[PDB]
Amino acid sequence: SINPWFVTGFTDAEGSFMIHLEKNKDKWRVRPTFQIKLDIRDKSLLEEIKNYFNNTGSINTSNKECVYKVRSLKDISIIISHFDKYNLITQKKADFELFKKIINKLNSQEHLSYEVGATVLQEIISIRASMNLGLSSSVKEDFPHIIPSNRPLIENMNIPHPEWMAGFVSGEGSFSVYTTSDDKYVSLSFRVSQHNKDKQLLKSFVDFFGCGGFNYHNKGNKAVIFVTRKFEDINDKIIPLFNEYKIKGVKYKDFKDWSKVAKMIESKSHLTTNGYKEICKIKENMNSYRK
DNA sequence: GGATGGGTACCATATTGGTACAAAGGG
DNA sequence: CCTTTGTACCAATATGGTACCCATCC
Ligand SMILES: [Ca+2]
Ligand SMILES: [Ca+2]
Repeated sequence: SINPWFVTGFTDAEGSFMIHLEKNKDKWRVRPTFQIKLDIRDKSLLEEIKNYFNNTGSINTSNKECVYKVRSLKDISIIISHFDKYNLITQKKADFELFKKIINKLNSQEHLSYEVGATVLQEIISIRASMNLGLSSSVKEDFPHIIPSNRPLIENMNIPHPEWMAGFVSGEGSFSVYTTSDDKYVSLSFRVSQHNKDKQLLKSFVDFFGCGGFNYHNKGNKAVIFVTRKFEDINDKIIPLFNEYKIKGVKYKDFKDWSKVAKMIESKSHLTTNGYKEICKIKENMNSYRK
């Protein structure tokens, strides 16, 4: 069964803690939701997660994407137990803390709809304001004088367990095989990207794997990547590491194919014509080219 | 009446992930 | 000379997010 730190690592990568407000004829409803949305080829892994959470919530599917949503207050309590015991470490931790606060207010009040004059409602709107994309312009018109709450700082966070990294990479990792345009040479890369708001966390990856380096992703500097390329490191640190703490979902297959190329390179087979042919074949069917 | 659940449409960008080469750097 | 590595480039979409509407429950 799926390890709990894997579930957390995967949520730091792809999950969401949201509170939304809707008007319902002179009353506002507070709608909490926890959400994971993936491309449809990973429905299977969503099923394993939903399962981990006592089959709370529901999956929905639309030809290209699939979505796990947990929206009822009963169901949400068990989600919150998990993340209290196995804490997030990305900036997503802060949206989770704010989320948790609102949930507690709703439980204290035993209900989800409020008349504009409610004090609890204003406290909630104040907190909602510092979450995710903040207030809508519609709500902003109806509550002009609300001061957003303090967004908690998330600093100096350590990777709590290797299984977190397996979850996280199952979410944001990428395994590549580079061929030269001249078609002579082959190399590998393992990359993880993130928004610049988590540059600190990503720089500590160099320490975790004990190799690789850290770059900006584009001229904007609004995103950064962790990268390993050096083949000694890939073959001695990165691959053994993930043979033990296994990645999951379709990305597992890309990791298997990547591993296969890596063995051919170990044995020098990448400098043979057939070896290069086999590697090109493997490459043409991995990642976004996968059947 | 009113409240909640849940399916599904819709929005925006942080990833998703492909390419490329010059400068190491070895024997 | 020859092959690996660090770094760069960047288009677009798989993600992270939000809204609306109604059937059914109290
Ligand atoms: Ca993410
Ligand atoms: Ca992903």
